[PDB]
Amino acid sequence: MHHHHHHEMEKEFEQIDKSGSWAAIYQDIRHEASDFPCRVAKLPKNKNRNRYRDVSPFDHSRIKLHQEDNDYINASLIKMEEAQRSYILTQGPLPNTCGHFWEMVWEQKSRGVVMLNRVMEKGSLKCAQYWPQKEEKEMIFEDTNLKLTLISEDIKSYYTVRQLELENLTTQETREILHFHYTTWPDFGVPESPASFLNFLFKVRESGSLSPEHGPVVVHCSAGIGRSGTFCLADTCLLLMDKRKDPSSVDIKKVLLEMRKFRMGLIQTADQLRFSYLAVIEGAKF
Ligand SMILES: NC(=O)[C@H](Cc1ccc(C(F)(F)P(=O)(O)O)cc1)NC(=O)[C@H](Cc1ccccc1)NC(=O)Cc1ccc(C(F)(F)P(=O)(O)O)cc1
Ligand SMILES: CCCCCCCCO[C@@H]1O[C@H](CO)[C@@H](O)[C@H](O)[C@H]1O
Repeated sequence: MHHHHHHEMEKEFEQIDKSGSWAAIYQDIRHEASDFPCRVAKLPKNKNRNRYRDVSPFDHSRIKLHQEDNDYINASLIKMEEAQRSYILTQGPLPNTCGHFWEMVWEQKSRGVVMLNRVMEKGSLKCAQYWPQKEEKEMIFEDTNLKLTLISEDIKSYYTVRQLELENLTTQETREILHFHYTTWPDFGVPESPASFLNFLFKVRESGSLSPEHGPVVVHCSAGIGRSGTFCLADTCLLLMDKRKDPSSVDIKKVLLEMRKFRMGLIQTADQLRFSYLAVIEGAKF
């Protein structure tokens, strides 16, 4: 990546931005997004496992819990072949799906969990607090046989990082889970700034939670599509820029449409699409 690559990327962003063209681009993405069946998500027995009736994982890419009773969880596997990275996008856990959430984390061998929403948004519970606090550092999950302990918690201006210890009560095997909570990303909004977003992303990256040596990172917001989608699109585009011989050949719309083959509605506003682009060209500098 030489200076001309940067120049063209920054110029392109500037042309789109000054002409206010993000709305048209975002509309084409929404209009062209693929649709697949979500039959399992729609079964009556799974009604209490979905936070929103309009947000469901497609059957072909949903994550299946390894349990036999009911393997359904509103979570999707996003597999980006070229970028060589897999992400699990899921909704903010409901009070009755916190066990399933950690069951999934355990089964997929994830090392990190990325949270981009807040527990209460617009006055209601958008995500159950599925992790422990200082007063009660240990949680035991109902019918999933897992125990979770808060090892450390570092609260910063725009995000918080926690080291958690996840144990399978049956086997006594324990694993370290790193929790990355971006705490200032409003629903249907954008991060505090490209810089704080990038510092966050790089912290996740530096931890090793996104490496193929570990299972897919679990990413979630409230519905698991707008913010989670923006987060993943930026990471994937930067990966493609670092891999391709010509980093300026990355087609943001095509990449997002590809990601949308795995989960509906990734990136919920034209401003989030704009932010992803901005995050990518600013991050390309590093
Ligand atoms: N669209 C939205 O904003 C969110 C999803 C979302 C929330 C947050 C985000 C996000 F971008 F912020 P994130 O970054 O967290 O992905 C994306 C999507 N969806 C909703 O608000 C919808 C009603 C609705 C349906 C269609 C259109 C508008 C409203 N509400 C529900 O689905 C909740 C809901 C209400 C009622 C019922 C029911 F009548 F069937 P029941 O008989 O079981 O009482 C089931 C589910
Ligand atoms: C998500 C990151 C996407 C980066 C896309 C970079 C696309 C660069 O594309 C180039 O931009 C130049 C400046 O306008 C144009 O003059 C060139 O014709 C165009 O090919």
